[PDB]
Amino acid sequence: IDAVDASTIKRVANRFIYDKDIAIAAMGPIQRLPDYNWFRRRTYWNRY
Amino acid sequence: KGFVPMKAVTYGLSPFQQKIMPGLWKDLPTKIHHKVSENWISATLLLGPLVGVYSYVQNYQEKEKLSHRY
Repeated sequence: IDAVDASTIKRVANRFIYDKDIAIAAMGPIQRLPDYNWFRRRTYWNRY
Repeated sequence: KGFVPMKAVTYGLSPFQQKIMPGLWKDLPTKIHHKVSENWISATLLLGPLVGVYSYVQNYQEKEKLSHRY
């Protein structure tokens, strides 16, 4: 556990999170929840 | 202003799981026959009075040109 430092976090985050596909399931009054292209685009930051 | 209460179920895939381009040249003989057997009275109403008027003018001007010649 303590062999996981700040550099280990970024390397596993780039393997699993950064610019990857997602899966969504929603239920209820969900007409104001954003759509799939809104969510897929925000898996990366076009600013850094 | 913009609210209609609703009830439905939608499913959707990801963009990077499908074939983007090949659905254009798919059945172009079938696509062409659908457009011209359903829009052939709207082109007989657009080109019809123009082909028939151009035929009248070219016939009128070819009979007052041969009546002025000596």
